[PDB]
Amino acid sequence: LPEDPKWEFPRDKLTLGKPLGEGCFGQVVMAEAVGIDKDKPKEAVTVAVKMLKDDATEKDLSDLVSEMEMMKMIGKHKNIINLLGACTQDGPLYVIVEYASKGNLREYLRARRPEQMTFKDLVSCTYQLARGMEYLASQKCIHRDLAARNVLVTENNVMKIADFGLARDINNIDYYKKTTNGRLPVKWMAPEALFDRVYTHQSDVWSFGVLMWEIFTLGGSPYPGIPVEELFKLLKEGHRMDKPANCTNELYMMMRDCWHAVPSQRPTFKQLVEDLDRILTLTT
Ligand SMILES: C=CC(=O)Nc1ccc(-c2c(-c3ccc(OC)cc3)c3c(N)ncnc3n2C)cc1
Ligand SMILES: N[C@@H](CCC(=O)N[C@@H](CS)C(=O)NCC(=O)O)C(=O)O
Repeated sequence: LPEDPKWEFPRDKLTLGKPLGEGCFGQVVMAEAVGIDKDKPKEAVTVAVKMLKDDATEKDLSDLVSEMEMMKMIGKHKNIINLLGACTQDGPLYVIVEYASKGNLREYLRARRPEQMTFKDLVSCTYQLARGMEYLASQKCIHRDLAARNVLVTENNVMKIADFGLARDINNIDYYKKTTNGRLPVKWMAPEALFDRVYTHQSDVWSFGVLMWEIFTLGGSPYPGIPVEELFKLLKEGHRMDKPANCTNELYMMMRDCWHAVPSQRPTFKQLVEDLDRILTLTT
């Protein structure tokens, strides 16, 4: 692993704590980092640390390195989980990231189902994530794994995109290759990502529409009752999810535009941000 002093953090100033989540690419633990904020070199900050599991594979390590590099290239934004540092030399690979105390968005929403959530809160949540994707797209980055489970909520109820393990630069896609997009969850995936084996920002817009549906169902599971094996046939025939109850007609029409069959006819993240900003302002 090449040295990157800009992002390197000393191992002796990092103390691992309770585990936060345990998936399949790795594990995440809460930790205390002393001096991670360079202006406060003696203060210990609570952070999250992603590392490999004991049964990790070679691909797991390459995915973790790719995720680290992508978060280095992306840059800083209010609605993106902030990379804080990395332990990469002489020991296990640790990726140190900002700690979001309220967990992922799906559980956050499902827990606040009848501090209950209002319509304004859901619109504000959607606007924040639209902004986050607009910034990502401006950096020529495609997320490819947009979903409520991959959004984190901070103590101040700020929404952060996270889990960049599948994210790629817009030009770093093997177009029309049979293996391309094979590790994307099918119920959040744009049809062309599987029918044509391409991925653009308009594919992310589709996923964002699915994310919107998750948000206004307060954490519902997309395409309820429809197994993955039958979904894509129905999508080819024009099936789309019905309007959630807590949604306005205008927001559902926005979801359906995100789900246009023709990618170029879907809205861009900039248009989504403008429309959501108008809607959120009117709600005041
Ligand atoms: C199965 C695939 C998979 O990775 N799942 C998964 C997704 C998220 C989390 C996760 C994080 C988190 C997210 C991205 C990171 O990037 C290096 C680091 C930590 C986090 C956090 N920073 N603060 C509070 N809670 C958090 N959680 C729960 C754990 C497992
Ligand atoms: N691409 C090389 C290096 C990437 C890497 O870090 N691989 C891990 C597998 S867990 C390793 O220990 N490789 C042995 C080495 O560093 O030469 C490889 O996979 O062998």
